[PDB]
Amino acid sequence: KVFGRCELAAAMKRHGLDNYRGYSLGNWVCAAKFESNFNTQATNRNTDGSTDYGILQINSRWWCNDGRTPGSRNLCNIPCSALLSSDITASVNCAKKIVSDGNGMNAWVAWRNRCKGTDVQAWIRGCRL
Repeated sequence: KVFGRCELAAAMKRHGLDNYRGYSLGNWVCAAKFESNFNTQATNRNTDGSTDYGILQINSRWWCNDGRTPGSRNLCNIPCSALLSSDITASVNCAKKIVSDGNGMNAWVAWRNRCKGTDVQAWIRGCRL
């Protein structure tokens, strides 16, 4: 599923991401935009054999089990296929663990390179939240 901007914003707000760990809703929407272009089915194969899954492009080397990444971990206790669901619950809950792992949202490269420091507030512009 490909989310609309405000549609995703509302869903993330519903799942408690607004101001979670000090990051406003705008940061999360911006992150999703540049990580996956709002596509829940997005996947990116990395050079080390791991894969990034879903709306927030969460990596299989540490966060989920895809059964095809040798020597990896599964800290979110979920199959990576759950991160490809149209229901963003799994991605959100795992993301909350990731952002609490000591590096804030810097864990998301796309967010760091295109969202951090900008007026992220513009990402929920015109939304009914």
